Amino acid sequence: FTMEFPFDVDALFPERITVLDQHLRPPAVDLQQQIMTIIDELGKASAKAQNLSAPITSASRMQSNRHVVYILKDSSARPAGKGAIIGFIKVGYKKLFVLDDREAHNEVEPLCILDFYIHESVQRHGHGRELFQYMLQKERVEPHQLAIDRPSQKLLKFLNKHYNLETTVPQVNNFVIFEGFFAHQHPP
Amino acid sequence: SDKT
Ligand SMILES: *SCCNC(=O)CCNC(=O)[C@H](O)C(C)(C)COP(=O)(O)OP(=O)(O)OC[C@H]1O[C@@H](n2cnc3c(N)ncnc32)[C@H](O)[C@@H]1OP(=O)(O)O
Repeated sequence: FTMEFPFDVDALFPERITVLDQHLRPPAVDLQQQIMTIIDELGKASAKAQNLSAPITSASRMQSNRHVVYILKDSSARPAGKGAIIGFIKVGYKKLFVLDDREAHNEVEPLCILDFYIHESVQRHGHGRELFQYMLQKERVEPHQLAIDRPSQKLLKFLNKHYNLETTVPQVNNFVIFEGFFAHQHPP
Repeated sequence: SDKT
């Protein structure tokens, strides 16, 4: 994944952030396969960045799940003149059982952050925050209401910096939640 | 979790 593709990304994705679900509908010569290729490459790049041995995001996985992907295109002009993709965030609701600090197991169904990647060359340029903000607005969720699948330390630093999030009770299910998640807690 |  280099950000660029052998087709015109700006024609494919007219909006700065494009939101796609299991149907992978092109915004309105196979445009859908262009989208599938972008997702495949993004997923492989994210996996490599997180030291995973295989992708957790792919076109086929999008088609077989109830996840939603937000894709950020590059709003600058590129020399090759066919646009570029910066990165993505993938979310989905999941049923979980989580332990609080009062010994209770709580059945919950929060929005979860499932994958999140910005191309290495343009990390720390604010793109991650932009994408995260757009997702929060569209999903109508606040950051402390989220669960995250096995977050990287980079993401924990990001969330503390931008949203003052602090992790709360550790779980046995590979998800992380933050202070404010439970009804008796208060967000930052 | 898909990461496990
Ligand atoms: S759970 C999977 C999360 N994905 C990854 O870990 C994949 C690799 N990283 C990325 O794709 C991006 O770096 C993520 C984590 C998605 C964040 O996006 P951006 O890099 O675009 O973030 P912003 O520029 O909006 O915010 C910058 C702040 O984010 C934290 N951070 C970014 N990169 C790092 C690294 N390498 N190490 C520690 N923290 C990092 C920091 O809080 C950074 O703020 P600083 O003041 O620069 O430290």
